[PDB]
Amino acid sequence: IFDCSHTMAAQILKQAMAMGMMTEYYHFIFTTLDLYALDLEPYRYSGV
Amino acid sequence: IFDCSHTMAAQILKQAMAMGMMTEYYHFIFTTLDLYALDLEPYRYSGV
Repeated sequence: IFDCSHTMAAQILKQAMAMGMMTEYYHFIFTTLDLYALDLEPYRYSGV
Repeated sequence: IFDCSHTMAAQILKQAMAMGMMTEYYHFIFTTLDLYALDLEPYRYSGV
C-alpha cells in the first residue's frame, strides 16, 4: 500500500515496471484518484 | 532459449516485459549476435 501524488506516481510506476516487479502476487493500493492523467496501458497487461 | 534475430528480439522483449515476466526466476538465451547494436539498459535493470 502506497502514498504519492499522481505526478510522482507514473514516475515510480515506471520504477516498479523497470525493476521487473510485475508478478501477480504483488498487490498495489494507492491514494490518488487521477487514474487518467497519464498512461495505463503498459501498466495494464501484467496480471497484478 | 530463443530462436530469434535482433530484429524480432526487442519486439518480443517489449512484449515479454509487457507480460510482467522480467524476472531472474527465468533465464534467457538468444541466437542473435547484435547486442552491442541494440543496447537496452532499462531492460537490464531488473537484475535478470
